Amino acid sequence: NIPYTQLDMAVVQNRPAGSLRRFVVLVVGETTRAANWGLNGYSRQTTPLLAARGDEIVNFPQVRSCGTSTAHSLPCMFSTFDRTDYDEIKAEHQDNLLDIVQRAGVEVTWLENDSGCKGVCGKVPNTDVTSLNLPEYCRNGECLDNILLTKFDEVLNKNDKDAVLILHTIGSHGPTYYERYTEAERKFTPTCDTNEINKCTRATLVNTYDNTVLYVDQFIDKVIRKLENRDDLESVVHYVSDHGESLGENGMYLHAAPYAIAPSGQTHIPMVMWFSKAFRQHGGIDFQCLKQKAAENEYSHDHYFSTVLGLMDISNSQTYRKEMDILAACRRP
Ligand SMILES: [Zn+2]
Ligand SMILES: [Zn+2]
Ligand SMILES: [Zn+2]
Repeated sequence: NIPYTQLDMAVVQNRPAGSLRRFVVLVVGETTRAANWGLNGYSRQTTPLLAARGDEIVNFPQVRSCGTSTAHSLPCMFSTFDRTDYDEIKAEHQDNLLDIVQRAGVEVTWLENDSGCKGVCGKVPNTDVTSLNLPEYCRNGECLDNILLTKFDEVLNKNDKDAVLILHTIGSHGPTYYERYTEAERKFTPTCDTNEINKCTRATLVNTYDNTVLYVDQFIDKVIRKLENRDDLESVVHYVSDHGESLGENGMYLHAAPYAIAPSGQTHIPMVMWFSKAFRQHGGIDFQCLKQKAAENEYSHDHYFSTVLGLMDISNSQTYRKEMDILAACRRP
């Protein structure tokens, strides 16, 4: 019974003349938390493939989520609203980040493997891959995230337009944490190989969760592998989780704790970025500047909206905020 507000009706892309195609992948993580992320100095190396890439990967050790649950964080991070002003009803009744990006002429595709896109993806091309139920990847109606990679090349090769591809993963979601990885990532043992996580010790729970992080690491790595040798493409891979998780600290499990009293495990989330050779050469970013800002500054889901607009060279936007675009402070005139 309330009015919908279309936003940013003037947007266009303003790519430099003669530009290469720009292809951006937004990996939307799930449940993975900052405190168990190798690149953040966690005592275990849960991110070996990203770590081995050294400064090719920009890591952000101080990032906070908008919510402690998926249905809160996803619409909030894709909305113009910052956490402190976010309102579910207001956000549902206006254009979101992807509606605006698509209007600007960018090819947006959403690939879903996490039980639903929470109303964010309906107006752009979207496919839920979980129903494929491939025996290689899937059991009990959930699938290992690598299933998303089976549909990646089709999006990459669809046409020559600049693109934003969202890969919405199941990541570290519990209580079936054991389903989130394979034998190749089962490095921390013993494990809790049941949904009844109360029947496991919290040490074995942490082990199992850390193995899920190894799978996140290899997933991001495989996405980078699809793009890093495409010298004719300016590609960016951005990863951020939706929220963290509690692993029995003070008797707290799972997530969705009320934001104000939520433990740091649920609000402090990992975020990384990777940039292709052509992007680094032509994209205008000062990478030493960026490395320093990533290390020193606190960021949040609030930065997501304008960072993504900035990655597509979207001009004539009223919703864009240069101060909330992570890269703008390091972007050359
Ligand atoms: Zn309504
Ligand atoms: Zn959940
Ligand atoms: Zn979630």
